[PDB]
Amino acid sequence: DDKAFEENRRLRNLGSVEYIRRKNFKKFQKSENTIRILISSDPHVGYGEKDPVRGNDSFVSFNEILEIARERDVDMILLGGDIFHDNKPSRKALYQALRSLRLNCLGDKPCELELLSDTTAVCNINYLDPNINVAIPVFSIHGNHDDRYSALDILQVTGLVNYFGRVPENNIVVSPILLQKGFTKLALYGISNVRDERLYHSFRENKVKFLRPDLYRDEWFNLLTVHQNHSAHTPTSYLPESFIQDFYDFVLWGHEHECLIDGSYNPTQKFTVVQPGSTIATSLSPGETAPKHCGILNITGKDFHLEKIRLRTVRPFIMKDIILSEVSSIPPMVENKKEVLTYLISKVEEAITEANAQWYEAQGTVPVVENEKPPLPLIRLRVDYTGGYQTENPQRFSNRFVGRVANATDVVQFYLKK
Amino acid sequence: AFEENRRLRNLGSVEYIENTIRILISSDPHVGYGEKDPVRGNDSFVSFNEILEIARERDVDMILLGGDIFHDNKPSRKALYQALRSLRLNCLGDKPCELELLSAVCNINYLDPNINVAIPVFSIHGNHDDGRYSALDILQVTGLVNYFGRVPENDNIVVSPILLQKGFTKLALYGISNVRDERLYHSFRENKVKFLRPDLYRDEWFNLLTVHQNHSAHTPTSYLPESFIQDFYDFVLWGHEHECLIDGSYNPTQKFTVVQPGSTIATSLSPGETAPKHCGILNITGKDFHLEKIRLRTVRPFIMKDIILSEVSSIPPMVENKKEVLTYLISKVEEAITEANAQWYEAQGTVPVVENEKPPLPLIRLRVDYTGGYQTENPQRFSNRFVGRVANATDVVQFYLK
Ligand SMILES: [Mn+2]
Ligand SMILES: [Mn+2]
Ligand SMILES: [Mn+2]
Ligand SMILES: [Mn+2]
Repeated sequence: DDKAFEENRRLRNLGSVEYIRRKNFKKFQKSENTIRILISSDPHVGYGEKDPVRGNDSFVSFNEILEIARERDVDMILLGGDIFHDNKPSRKALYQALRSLRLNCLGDKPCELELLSDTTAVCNINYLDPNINVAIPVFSIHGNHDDRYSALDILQVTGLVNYFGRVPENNIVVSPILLQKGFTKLALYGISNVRDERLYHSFRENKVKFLRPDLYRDEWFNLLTVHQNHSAHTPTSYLPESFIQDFYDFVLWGHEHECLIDGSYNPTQKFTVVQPGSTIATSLSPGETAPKHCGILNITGKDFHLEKIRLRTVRPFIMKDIILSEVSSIPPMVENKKEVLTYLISKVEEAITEANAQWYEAQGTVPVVENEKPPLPLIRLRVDYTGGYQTENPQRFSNRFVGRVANATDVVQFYLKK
Repeated sequence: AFEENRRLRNLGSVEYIENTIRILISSDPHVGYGEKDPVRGNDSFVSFNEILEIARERDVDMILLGGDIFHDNKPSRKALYQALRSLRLNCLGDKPCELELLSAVCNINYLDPNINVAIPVFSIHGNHDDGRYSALDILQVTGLVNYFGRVPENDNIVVSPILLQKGFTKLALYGISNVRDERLYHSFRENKVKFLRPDLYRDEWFNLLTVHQNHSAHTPTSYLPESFIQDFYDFVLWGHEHECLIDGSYNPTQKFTVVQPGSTIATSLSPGETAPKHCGILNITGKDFHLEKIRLRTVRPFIMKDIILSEVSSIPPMVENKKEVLTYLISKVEEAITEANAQWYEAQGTVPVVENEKPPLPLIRLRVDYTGGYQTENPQRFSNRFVGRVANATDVVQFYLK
């Protein structure tokens, strides 16, 4: 294992790259060279649907992303998959998504993107359908949660989403969607989610083929969208950044929920990797705590600039790691229950006023009577009680904050280090 | 107390508040039904597509449906996909809708400046469609179907029309989506239904009511008596009932035509399902109306035959005759098939030759009176005999005693 990860770091450019042969480009009847793309991932529409506090988060936040896209006048929308939480989404979940897509993505706004090529008699690229007035085309790969008929196909068949980066085998051919706006040229690629190991082994077997545009060969901005583990504990259960062909200029990394919207430059492959994160916390994990963002990717020539946008509808999430053997006045190895609880309770209150502060920061507002109050926050304390410390039933502890936290059932987790 | 129903009349309350409209009518497509069936798995998608295809081909103004659009409350992803696909390929386009409305995501679809609706669909929900999101809501939100005639409470129903005009003719379209029959019945008995009629041109309106209810029952509270329906109606589209009675009937006391077009697919091996399926085109021109019946071509034929063994002359009675009844019944199944196949070629308007499409496996059912001395097989054993030849694996035969 330890050395298998080094085999991975050294190996690069796997599989094969081969080559292949205001303005309105939409066909609806009833600057100029900078492609504007809103990037997001993992909305998990439907997630927490049945929860009396959290039930509408997924729908409101998915709607936000499309709202921002329309408010900020972008040319298109690119998503890293996992649109829906459930493989067969509830009627409500499907409805809300379709509602948000219909109200935010259709209108008279000219689509300025010329489809040079995408490489059934349903119109495939939606804004090219003369019967549908598409303002802002949505493109998305499928995630592991979107796994014959996915709900993605349903979004596609209604004409509101462009499901792309289809993967039926595991010989994988990755051909681009070609878009021109002024002199700027976007070559767009996607690999929808494949079992991480099946994908790792396909690269090792050089069974991933990339098709590149022969025309304007060096003029294309190359964007790859993926839905894969970016790290793992097994060395074959994720996708090594170095495997990805270095002709790519930009990589949108879905599947990972943590918001690392700033991007990392891969100095070897010389491309930037953006992991925008989910639009909702799907577990009380450390990775979900980082404030959720979407982005606007502006592409001009083969240069790009990234604007991060703090999501305003996400429930604040604050998680604290506490090692009780690093806290006095907690006298260990004695009946210290009242002392442990007091500390932990004070930490919850602390986290809470942190969450409210974080929320108001996202809104650009202040706690005053004429402004909207923050929603109940998610709060989790992870507590290592090694060294001689008394605990409390976690639900009993959680009930000390009813009406004060969104998760009034598991605010606290007690564990021992291993 | 049935007699009481025939006596009662005009229940609930009425409150006031080219030149021919062409409507394709149908009902109970049950998209999704028999999905998992290796023979019949595609029937419901193919036939539901037929309905819209015809509409498009025959260039109607609109489509009207009487519920049970989907067989399952939560349709499979396949079912919803095919409905949406058919709806989008068949109802969208450059043809203007010449229907002026006189009544955002819950508005009339062809009015939406972002979707070009060539042929608008209107539909109520049936009991197979009925939480508070229905699959009808999904079709509505995509802008592909106009869900109407919603029933928010069963104990106080306000029925309001959609108002449409083409040239000089005015259509008042009413729907009552499915309610448990007993609930609906009572609501009529307590005057808990309220019918809203337009103040202006109150009598220029061709009044059309769409329903999804039992048209007959075994108890007198589990169906919707024709009499209760306000006599200001000129036409009633009768959904829910699967049997094709496309020619309709005239209620002389209420003065309205009832049309029960039937389902577009057979969901039981009931006698009612055997009648050949049609859709229709209602040609409204001012006050009168011309209904054109249209034979469906994608529906699997279904032939049912009733047999009394004691009346079968080639079988000897009160004897070990098992060999002789099977031979007869097997010839009866063979005879039904040939009737099925001819029925299918009639629909296509073709003959059986090698250049032409040949018929699908038909549904075949024999109900067999074996009273007197006669010898049966296990029904299942009998139906296994016809794997290559009939579409139904089960219930090919039913023996009963008089
Ligand atoms: Mn995810
Ligand atoms: Mn995932
Ligand atoms: Mn039905
Ligand atoms: Mn029904």
